Amino acid sequence: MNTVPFTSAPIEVTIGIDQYSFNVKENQPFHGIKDIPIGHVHVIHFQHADNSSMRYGYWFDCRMGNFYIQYDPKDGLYKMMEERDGAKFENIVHNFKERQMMVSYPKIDEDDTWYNLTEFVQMDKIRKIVRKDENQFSYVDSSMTTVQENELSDPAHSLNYTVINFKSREAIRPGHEMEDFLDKSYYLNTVMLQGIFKNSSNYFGELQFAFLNAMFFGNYGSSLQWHAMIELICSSATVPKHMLDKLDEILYYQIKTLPEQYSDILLNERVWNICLYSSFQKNSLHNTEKIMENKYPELL
Amino acid sequence: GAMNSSNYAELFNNDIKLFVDDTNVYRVTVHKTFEGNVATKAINGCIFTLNPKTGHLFLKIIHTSVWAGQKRLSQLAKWKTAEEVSALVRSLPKEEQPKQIIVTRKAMLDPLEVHMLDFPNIAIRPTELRLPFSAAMSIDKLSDVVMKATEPQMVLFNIYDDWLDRISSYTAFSRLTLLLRALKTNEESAKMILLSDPTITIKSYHLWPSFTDEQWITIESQMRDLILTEYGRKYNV
Ligand SMILES: CCOC(=O)c1csc(NC2CC2)n1
Repeated sequence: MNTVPFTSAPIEVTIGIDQYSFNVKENQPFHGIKDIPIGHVHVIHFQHADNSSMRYGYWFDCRMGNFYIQYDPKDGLYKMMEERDGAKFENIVHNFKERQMMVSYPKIDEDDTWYNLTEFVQMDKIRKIVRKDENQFSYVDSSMTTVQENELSDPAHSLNYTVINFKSREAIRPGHEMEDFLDKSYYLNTVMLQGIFKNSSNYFGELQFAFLNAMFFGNYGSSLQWHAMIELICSSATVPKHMLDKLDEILYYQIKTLPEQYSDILLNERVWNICLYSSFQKNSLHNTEKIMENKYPELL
Repeated sequence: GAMNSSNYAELFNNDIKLFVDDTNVYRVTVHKTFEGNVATKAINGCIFTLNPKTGHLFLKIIHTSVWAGQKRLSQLAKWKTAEEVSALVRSLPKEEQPKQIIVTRKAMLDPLEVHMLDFPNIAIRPTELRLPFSAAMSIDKLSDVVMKATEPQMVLFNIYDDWLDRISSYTAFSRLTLLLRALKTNEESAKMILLSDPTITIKSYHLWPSFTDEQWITIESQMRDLILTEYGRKYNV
């Protein structure tokens, strides 16, 4: 169980850690988060009390180093940093636990929610989508745009998701125009799975990361990517049976986690109605269709 | 974007454009089977691809053999339309290729866009105009060449005959659309108007009769009367 200490909390902020959150008052004696489960990526995220604009945060994996948060009064945000001096870090942390100044990652033992949302998410892949190679952790905020959004402007601050475009030469074989547009299996299995992602695990990892970015930071460009990756599978007549079963589980837990008041903006009506009721895979997503129908029947 | 009454003179500027109408591509007769069920029999169709500035009509005849053994023919017809339009553009010299293609039905947008991916600088546009190009098969010579075809074939016409010698392309298109609107609203009466006088003939190399300027005003007036009327006989006004 690892720890992300905070130097201090000089500004009032709501702090998130994965799907949990808590309020820290201005100058409250808060010194970080302990008992973070090893073996998963994590995200620590913030919404300042004064300015609800710019939600931002950090993806990290405690196995990759000792990380801490420090408020920067010049740039005006809580910054993640790496502490290279291992003994300095352990000593700092032990002092803060002894004075009980840390919140405990509050995982219920029955609860697999976080695993189910990050099953295929790896730090190494996050770092290729979010390019900042000098750091082991990845910053994301609400405003960051994706590579594809920039094709339709600062490249250093972009989300380099895999570009998916259904009316593109990559997507459409010469001479198979109707075939490839109405049944995207070629684009899914050959172009994307075999060619670009290499396996379905990496595909699902990017899909899960896009969803999480979209939910936690309100990244519109991540939502775009999440829905595009769902739609590419549902619009394929030929999908490996194991991918379909796994997709149903992935989406089920994503829909389970979306709090009732945020789905009106997140759920793209067209994609979901097409996927659940018109597409080749309309009958292959039983768990996802049952939760969608009981939790969000208006959208449909 | 979409073509409408606000930007109607754009049709007659000097950027090459084509209208594509697919409403006569997949044509069927519906009939009863010996068992009392219903079946369709396809008949020959055509893509109506028209330069509105010059009158040049690229009439791609769709022979019924193109449907043999195929499923979902109404869907296929839109993609067949897009395949043939794309093939036509690729066959034209670069300086003859259109800068825009306007489809008369919005369901042609995605099929054409996909087939034209190699031509990213050709704009594919819908229109809000309810153009009467479906009536093209009421033009006897066009109907004749379509029904007689025994194989796929492209036939080139000028749908304005020699009008551009005397009138502008805006006026020629307006006359064309009035004639076609009349033929669509009441084909028999429209055709009666066009041919009542046996001394006005259709030249062998023309589609419409050889009307003088004055006779065209009478004719156009009779077509507007017909269209007006039918709109009464239809809505009782
Ligand atoms: C857990 C709370 O959910 C949100 O905060 C939320 C979900 S999608 C979103 N915003 C989309 C970019 C448009 N904001």
